Amino acid sequence: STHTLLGQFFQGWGTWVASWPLTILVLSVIPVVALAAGLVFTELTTDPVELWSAPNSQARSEKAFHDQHFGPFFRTNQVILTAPNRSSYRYDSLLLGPKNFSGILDLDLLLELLELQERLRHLQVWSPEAQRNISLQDICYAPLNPDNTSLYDCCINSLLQYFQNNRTLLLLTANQTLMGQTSQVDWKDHFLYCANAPLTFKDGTALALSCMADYGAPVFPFLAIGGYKGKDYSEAEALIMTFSLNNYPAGDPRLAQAKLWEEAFLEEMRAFQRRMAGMFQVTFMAERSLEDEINRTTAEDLPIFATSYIVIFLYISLALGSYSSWSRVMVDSKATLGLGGVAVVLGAVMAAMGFFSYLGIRSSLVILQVVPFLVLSVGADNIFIFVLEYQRLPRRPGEPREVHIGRALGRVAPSMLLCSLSEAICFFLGALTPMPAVRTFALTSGLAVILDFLLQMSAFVALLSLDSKRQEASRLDVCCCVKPQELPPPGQGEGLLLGFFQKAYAPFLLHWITRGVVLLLFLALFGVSLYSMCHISVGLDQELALPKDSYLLDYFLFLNRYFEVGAPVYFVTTLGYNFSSEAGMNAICSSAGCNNFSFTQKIQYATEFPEQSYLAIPASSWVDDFIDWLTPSSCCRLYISGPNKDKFCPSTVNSLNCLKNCMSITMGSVRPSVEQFHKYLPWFLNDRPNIKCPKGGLAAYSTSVNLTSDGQVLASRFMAYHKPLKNSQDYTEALRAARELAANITADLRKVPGTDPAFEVFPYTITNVFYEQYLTILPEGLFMLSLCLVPTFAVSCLLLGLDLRSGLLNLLSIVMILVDTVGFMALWGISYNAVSLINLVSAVGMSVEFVSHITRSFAISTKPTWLERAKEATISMGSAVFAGVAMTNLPGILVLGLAKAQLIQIFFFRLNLLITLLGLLHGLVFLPVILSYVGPDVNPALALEQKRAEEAVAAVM
Ligand SMILES: *[C@@H]1O[C@H](CO)[C@@H](O[C@@H]2O[C@H](CO)[C@@H](O)[C@H](O[C@@H]3O[C@H](CO)[C@@H](O)[C@H](O)[C@H]3NC(C)=O)[C@H]2NC(C)=O)[C@H](O)[C@H]1NC(C)=O
Ligand SMILES: *[C@@H]1O[C@H](CO)[C@@H](O[C@@H]2O[C@H](CO)[C@@H](O[C@@H]3O[C@H](CO)[C@@H](O)[C@H](O)[C@H]3NC(C)=O)[C@H](O)[C@H]2NC(C)=O)[C@H](O)[C@H]1NC(C)=O
Ligand SMILES: CCCCCCCCCCCCO[C@@H]1O[C@H](CO)[C@@H](O[C@H]2O[C@H](CO)[C@@H](O)[C@H](O)[C@H]2O)[C@H](O)[C@H]1O
Ligand SMILES: *[C@@H]1O[C@H](CO)[C@@H](O[C@@H]2O[C@H](CO)[C@@H](O)[C@H](O)[C@H]2NC(C)=O)[C@H](O)[C@H]1NC(C)=O
Ligand SMILES: CC(C)CCC[C@@H](C)[C@H]1CC[C@H]2[C@@H]3CC=C4C[C@@H](O)CC[C@]4(C)[C@H]3CC[C@]12C
Ligand SMILES: CC(C)CCC[C@@H](C)[C@H]1CC[C@H]2[C@@H]3CC=C4C[C@@H](O)CC[C@]4(C)[C@H]3CC[C@]12C
Ligand SMILES: CC(C)CCC[C@@H](C)[C@H]1CC[C@H]2[C@@H]3CC=C4C[C@@H](O)CC[C@]4(C)[C@H]3CC[C@]12C
Ligand SMILES: CC(C)CCC[C@@H](C)[C@H]1CC[C@H]2[C@@H]3CC=C4C[C@@H](O)CC[C@]4(C)[C@H]3CC[C@]12C
Ligand SMILES: CC(C)CCC[C@@H](C)[C@H]1CC[C@H]2[C@@H]3CC=C4C[C@@H](O)CC[C@]4(C)[C@H]3CC[C@]12C
Ligand SMILES: CC(C)CCC[C@@H](C)[C@H]1CC[C@H]2[C@@H]3CC=C4C[C@@H](O)CC[C@]4(C)[C@H]3CC[C@]12C
Ligand SMILES: *[C@@H]1O[C@H](CO)[C@@H](O)[C@H](O)[C@H]1NC(C)=O
Ligand SMILES: *[C@@H]1O[C@H](CO)[C@@H](O)[C@H](O)[C@H]1NC(C)=O
Ligand SMILES: *[C@@H]1O[C@H](CO)[C@@H](O)[C@H](O)[C@H]1NC(C)=O
Ligand SMILES: *[C@@H]1O[C@H](CO)[C@@H](O)[C@H](O)[C@H]1NC(C)=O
Ligand SMILES: *[C@@H]1O[C@H](CO)[C@@H](O)[C@H](O)[C@H]1NC(C)=O
Ligand SMILES: *[C@@H]1O[C@H](CO)[C@@H](O)[C@H](O)[C@H]1NC(C)=O
Ligand SMILES: *[C@@H]1O[C@H](CO)[C@@H](O)[C@H](O)[C@H]1NC(C)=O
Repeated sequence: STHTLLGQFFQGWGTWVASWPLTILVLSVIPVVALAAGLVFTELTTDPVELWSAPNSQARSEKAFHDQHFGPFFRTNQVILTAPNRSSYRYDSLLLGPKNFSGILDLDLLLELLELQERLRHLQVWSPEAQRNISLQDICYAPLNPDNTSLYDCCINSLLQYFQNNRTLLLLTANQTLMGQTSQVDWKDHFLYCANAPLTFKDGTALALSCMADYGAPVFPFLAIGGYKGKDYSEAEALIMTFSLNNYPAGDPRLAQAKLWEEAFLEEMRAFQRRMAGMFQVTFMAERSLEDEINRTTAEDLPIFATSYIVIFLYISLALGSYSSWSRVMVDSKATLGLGGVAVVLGAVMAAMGFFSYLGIRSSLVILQVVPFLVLSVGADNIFIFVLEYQRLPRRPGEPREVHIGRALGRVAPSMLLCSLSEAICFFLGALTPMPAVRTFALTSGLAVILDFLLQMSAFVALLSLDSKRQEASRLDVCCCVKPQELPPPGQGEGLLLGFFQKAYAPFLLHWITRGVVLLLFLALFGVSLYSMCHISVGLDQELALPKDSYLLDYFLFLNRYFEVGAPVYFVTTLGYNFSSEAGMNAICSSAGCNNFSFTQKIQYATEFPEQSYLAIPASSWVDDFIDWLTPSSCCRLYISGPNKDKFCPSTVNSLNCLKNCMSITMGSVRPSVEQFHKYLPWFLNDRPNIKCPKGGLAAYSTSVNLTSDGQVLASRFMAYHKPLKNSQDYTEALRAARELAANITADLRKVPGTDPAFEVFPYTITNVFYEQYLTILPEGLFMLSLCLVPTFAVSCLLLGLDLRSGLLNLLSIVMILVDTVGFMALWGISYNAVSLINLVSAVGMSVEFVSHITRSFAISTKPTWLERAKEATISMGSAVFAGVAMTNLPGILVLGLAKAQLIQIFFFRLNLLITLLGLLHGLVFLPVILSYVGPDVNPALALEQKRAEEAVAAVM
C-alpha cells in the first residue's frame, strides 16, 4: 500500500523536525522572508479594464485589425441634464400645428447649458512635468480637420450645435406669413426643422438659419436629446452633451494629457452639479471614470479586511486551550500556536505574492482584496486538525515527546496532504480561464496553498515541538521568559466539544427517525436545486463592478432610461474586395439599379426588426454617397482650360471655366469606370459639404476608407447604431445577432466575380472584447468542473487507501454540494461568469476537507455494527471538522461582507458563504447518515500499528 509508506515517512520527518526545531525554524523562515522581500522590486498593479479581455480572442484580433487600418475608437465624455421639476407647455407652430414641448426645452435652461459648454470648451490643464498648458484643441477629436486643428474644429455634440453655439441665433425672431397668418417664428421652429432634416444648409422658415454644426458635420437628434418615443422630438425629457477626444496606445504620452483634461472636466462638472441644484439633475461620465472608480476602494478596505487575522488569532488558543482549572489557565493557553499559525498564513501569502512580483506579473484589485483572506480560510484547517489530533493522542509510557509528535503527525499527515493538494490542483485547473485578472488570482492562490503546506510541514511542527517543551515545565504561555509556578496537574476530562456535545449530538443524529428524515430531506433539496439551476443568468453586469457610493451608477441609470440608441457598430470589410468594378458596386448599393439584396439593404432590413437584430439606425455607405456625389449637377466639375487644364473645380468656385461634369449624362444608374473611380475617389473623400454641394465628403467618410499609394481601397467600414442595451444579456445577444448578419453579408459578397477567398466582413463595437466570453462560457465551465472532479477522486484513492465505495460516496457529496450551491446561487441572483466560475472551481477543492476526514475515520473503524462505526467516526472527526474547517473560514469570509465594492461583496462573500454552509451541512449531517446505511465493510486496520511500531523502534538510535 502507498498509504502506509507516506505515513511512515511523515512520522520519521516529524520526529526529525521536532528534534531540530530551531534549525528548521531559521531555515524555513529565511527563504520566506527572501521571497516576500520582493513586494517592492517589480510590484505593479494593472488598473485599466484591459484585464477583462482575452488577448488571443477573435474580438481582440478584430480590434487589432480595426485599430491598424482606421485608428482607435475615440474617447467619450457625456453629460445628461433632465430638469425634472418643470412643466410641459403647448406651442402653436406654423409649419406643424399644435405641439407639446417638454419643460427642459426652455430658453433659460438652454442658455445655462450654452454657458456650461462654452466654459468647458475653454478649459486648460497643466501637464506636471514642466510642459505647456494643455488645451482642448491639442487632444480633441476633429473629424474633418485633424492636422491644423482649431478650437472650433472639435467634435462637440449638443442641441446648441443646431444654432452653431451662437447665443444671438438662439434669441433670433422673425414673423412669417403663411396662408395669411403672421406668426412669430423663433428657435423652436428651427429646432423642429433640424430634428427631422439634420443635413440642411438653409432652414425652411422665415428665419433662414443653417442647421450644420459649427465644425461642419450634421448632428443627429439621438446624439442631442433623449427621453422621446417615436419621432416626437419636442417631448424629449433629457439633454445630452458629448465631448469626444482622440484615443492613443497606452505607451503614448498624449494619453496622459487626455486623462489630465478628463480629470479637469470631471472637477468642472462636479462644480456645475453643485451650482445647479434646483434647476437640473446632472449626471456625467468621463472615459477614465470607470477605471479609477473600480480601482478606488482597495486601500480604504484593506485595513477593515485585516481584522479577520486578529479574530482568527483569537479563535485559535481559545479553542485549543485546556480549561481544567483557574490555577493553570495561563499555562495551557496555546497562544503561541495561534500566533505561529497566523504568521505561517501571512508568510505564505506574502511569499506567493513576492515570488509573482519577481517575474514581472502584474497584480490587480481582486488579488489584493481577496487572496490574503481566502488563503487564511483554508490555511489554518490543517494546523488546527494536527494540533487537535496531537492533543487527543495519549502518550505511551517511556516515549519522548519528539517521537510522540512524529507519531501524531504520521496519522493525520496524508489526509492534510490530500486536502491541500486537491485545493492546489483545483486552483491550477481553474487558472485556464481566458481572463488575466482571474488567471493571476488562481495562480497566486495555488502557489500560496502549496507554500502554506510546505510551511506547516516544517515551521509549524518545529514551533509545536518548541512550545510543548515548555508545557512539561511550568512556563507560562506568551510570558514564558519568567515566572514558573507550582501548577497542579491537568486531567483527561475529554474537553467540552469532543466529550460533552458530540456524545450528546451523535445520539440525536444517528437516531432511526433522524436518519430517514435527513435522507429524504437532502434528496428533496438536491432535486429542488437540480430544478432551480436552470433559471440561472449568464453574464456580468457592469454596474456590479462599481462601488455603491459611485457617481457612475446614476449615469448608468440615466443612460439606460433616456438614450434612444446604443453604441455605434462598424461593419468592416477587410482586404480582397474590388469596389471598382460595376459588379462590386452593385453589391454594396441601396438604390439606382443595384442588387435586390445588397449590403446596406440587408442592414436596413435588419434595422426594420430591432428586436430580432439589435440595430436601430441603418448603416451609412460611402459607396452610395460617392455614386450620387458623381451625379452631374454643380457637384463635381472640371476646368475647361488654363494653367490647370483638368485638375479639379470644387463647389466653392464661381466661374465659366468650370462647365464640364466629372461624369457624363444619358446613362441611367451612373457608374464610374475604373480610371474614373481611382481618379475621383480622393476628391470625394476630401470634399467639404456646403450650401451648393451638401452631398458628401470628409465629414463622414474621410476616416472610413483606407487607400493605398496607387489609390486602391484596402479596407472600409460602414457605421450603424445599436438599440439601447441595458444588461449583459443584451450585449451578448447584440454581438451574436451582428455576427450572424455579418456572416450572411460575407457569404453573399464572396459570390461577386473577383473577390478572393478569406475576405470577410465583421462587426466592431467598443464593448465587444468584454462580452465575447459569454458566447462560450457554459461548456468551458462544465469542462473545467468535470476536469476538476477527476484528480481529486484519483488522488483520494491512493493517498488514503480508500475503497471504490468510499471513493464514490464522497464524490456524490461533492456533486451534491456543487448542485446545491448552483441552485442557491440561482435563487440569490448571483450571475454565472468567470469570477463565480473560479469560486465554484475553488469550492470543488475546498469541500474535500468536509468529507475526506469523516470517510477515512469511518473506513478505519473496527467496531461491530455499522451505526457504532458511524457514531465513532462522527465523535472522532466531525468535531474536529466543525471546529477547524467550518470555523476558520467564517471570519475571512464574513469580513468580506463589508467589502464596499459589489463584486467582492457578491461573488466572494455570498458564494463562499453558501459553499461553507452547504459543505458543513453535507459533511456533518448527511455523510454519517449515508455512511450508516451504505459504506465500506470492516478492513484490517492493524497495518498502521504494525508499520508504526517499526518507526517507533527506529526513532531510538
Ligand atoms: C491605412 O492602412 C495602412 C496599412 O495598414 C496603415 O499603415 C500602417 O499603419 C499602422 C499603424 O501606424 C502600422 O502598424 C503599419 O506598419 C507599421 O510601420 C512600421 C514601419 O515599417 C512597421 O515596422 C510596423 O509593422 C508597424 N508599426 C507598428 C507600431 O506596429 C502601417 N503599414 C504600412 C505599410 O503603412 C495606415 O496607417 C492606414 N491609414 C490610416 C489613415 O490609418
Ligand atoms: C477590379 O475590377 C476591375 C474591372 O474588372 C479590374 O480592371 C480590369 O483589369 C484588367 C487587367 O487585370 C483589364 O484587362 C487588361 O486591359 C487591357 C486593355 O483594355 C486588355 O487589352 C487586356 O485584356 C488586359 N491586359 C492585358 C493582359 O493586356 C480590364 O480591362 C479591367 N477591366 C475594366 C472593365 O477596366 C481590376 O483589375 C480589378 N482589381 C483588382 C485588384 O483585381
Ligand atoms: C475583475 C473584474 C474587473 C473588470 C470589470 C469590467 C466590467 C466591464 C466594463 C465595461 C467597459 C466598457 O464600458 C463601456 O464603456 C463605454 C466607453 O465608450 C461606454 O460608452 C460610452 O461611449 C459610447 C460611445 O461609443 C456611448 O454610446 C455611450 O452612451 C457612452 O456611455 C459604455 O457606456 C460602457 O458601458
Ligand atoms: C452669431 O450670429 C450673428 C448674426 O448672424 C453674427 O453677427 C453678424 O456678424 C456678421 C459678420 O461679422 C455681420 O456682418 C452681421 O451684421 C452680424 N449680425 C448681427 C445681427 O450681429 C455673429 O458673428 C455670430 N457669432 C459667431 C461667433 O459667429
Ligand atoms: C516556504 C518554503 C521555503 C518552506 C519549505 C522549505 C523546505 C523545502 C526546506 C527548509 C529547510 C530545509 C532543510 C534544511 C537542512 C537540511 C539538512 C540536510 O542535511 C538535508 C536537507 C535538509 C533536511 C533540508 C530539507 C529541505 C528543507 C526542509
Ligand atoms: C493580513 C494581510 C492583508 C497582510 C498583507 C497585505 C499585503 C499583501 C498588502 C498590504 C499593502 C499592500 C501594498 C499597498 C500599496 C502598494 C503600492 C502599489 O503601487 C504597488 C503594490 C503595493 C506595494 C501593495 C502590495 C501588497 C501589500 C503590501
Ligand atoms: C465545574 C465545571 C463544569 C466548570 C466549567 C467551567 C468551564 C466550562 C468554563 C470556564 C471557562 C470557559 C471557557 C472560556 C472561553 C471560551 C472561548 C470559546 O471559544 C470556547 C469556549 C470557552 C473555552 C469557554 C468554555 C466554558 C469554560 C471552559
Ligand atoms: C499569456 C501567455 C502568452 C502565456 C501562457 C499563460 C497560461 C496559458 C499558462 C501560464 C502558466 C501555465 C500553468 C503552469 C502550470 C500548471 C500546473 C499544471 O498542473 C496544470 C496547468 C498549469 C496550471 C498551467 C496552465 C496554463 C498557464 C496558466
Ligand atoms: C502539492 C503540494 C501541496 C505538496 C508537494 C509535496 C511533495 C514535494 C512531497 C509529497 C510526498 C513526498 C515523497 C514521499 C516519500 C519519499 C520517500 C523518501 O525516502 C524520499 C523522498 C520521497 C520520494 C518524498 C519526496 C517529496 C514528496 C513528493
Ligand atoms: C446551507 C446554507 C446555504 C443555508 C443558508 C442560506 C441563506 C443564507 C440564503 C438562502 C436563500 C437566501 C435568500 C434568497 C433571496 C433573497 C431575496 C433578496 O431580495 C434579498 C436576499 C434574500 C432574502 C436571500 C437571503 C439569504 C438566503 C436566505
Ligand atoms: C398634448 O398633451 C395633451 C395632454 O392632455 C393632449 O391633450 C394633446 O393631445 C397633446 N398634443 C399633442 C400634439 O400631442
Ligand atoms: C498656461 O500656460 C502658460 C505658458 O506656460 C502659462 O504662462 C499660463 O500662466 C498658463 N495659464 C494660466 C491660466 O495660468
Ligand atoms: C494652420 O492654420 C493657421 C491659421 O489659419 C495658419 O496661420 C497656419 O499657417 C496653418 N498652418 C499650416 C501647417 O499651414
Ligand atoms: C414682425 O416683426 C417684428 C419684429 O420681430 C414684430 O415685433 C412685429 O410684431 C411684426 N410686424 C408686424 C407686421 O406686425
Ligand atoms: C423638485 O422639487 C422638489 C420640491 O421643491 C424637491 O424636493 C426636489 O428635490 C426637486 N428636484 C430637483 C432636482 O429640482
Ligand atoms: C428584384 O430583381 C429583379 C431583377 O433584377 C428586379 O427587376 C426587381 O425590381 C427587384 N425587386 C423587385 C422584385 O421589385
Ligand atoms: C443570414 O442567414 C440566413 C440565410 O440567409 C438568414 O435566414 C438569416 O436571417 C440571416 N442572418 C440574420 C441574423 O438575419
